[PDB]
Amino acid sequence: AALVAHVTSGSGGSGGSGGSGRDLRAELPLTLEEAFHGGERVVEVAGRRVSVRIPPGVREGSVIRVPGMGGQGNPPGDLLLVVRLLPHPVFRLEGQDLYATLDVPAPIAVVGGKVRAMTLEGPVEVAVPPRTQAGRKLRLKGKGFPGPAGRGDLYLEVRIT
Repeated sequence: AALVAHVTSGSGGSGGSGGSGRDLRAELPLTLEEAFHGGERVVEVAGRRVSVRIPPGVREGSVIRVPGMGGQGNPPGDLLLVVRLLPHPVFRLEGQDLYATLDVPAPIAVVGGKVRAMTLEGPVEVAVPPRTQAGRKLRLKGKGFPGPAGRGDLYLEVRIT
């Protein structure tokens, strides 16, 4: 597989009511960007190659249920993919909302210029408040993850350096 390592036992989050057949369990190193993207990636479980589309809005230790993929038959069994985000973090998904650190120079902070902040969809350009403060969260709405309230928003933790 691409990101999926292989089948394991006691993968993570042992308390998910499912199976109803054969439980397939597997862990995979996931990129932060792929936690956002949630597209079709190849899984290799017991020599079975399928294209699995895990849902956007996934995190470190997040257990993903894909029905029909575990128990191959009429009683649908699922595959619990416990993803393992890279030792590189930047974006904290809290439910539907984001927190990512924004380090701006003091010249831009005081004039209230614009800084390109890296996000999991690409580049966003945040216009910092004129004479902004370090420790603030710059709310870029419609730049969060999916959820109950539609799409969330990004809180940029300003560092006037």
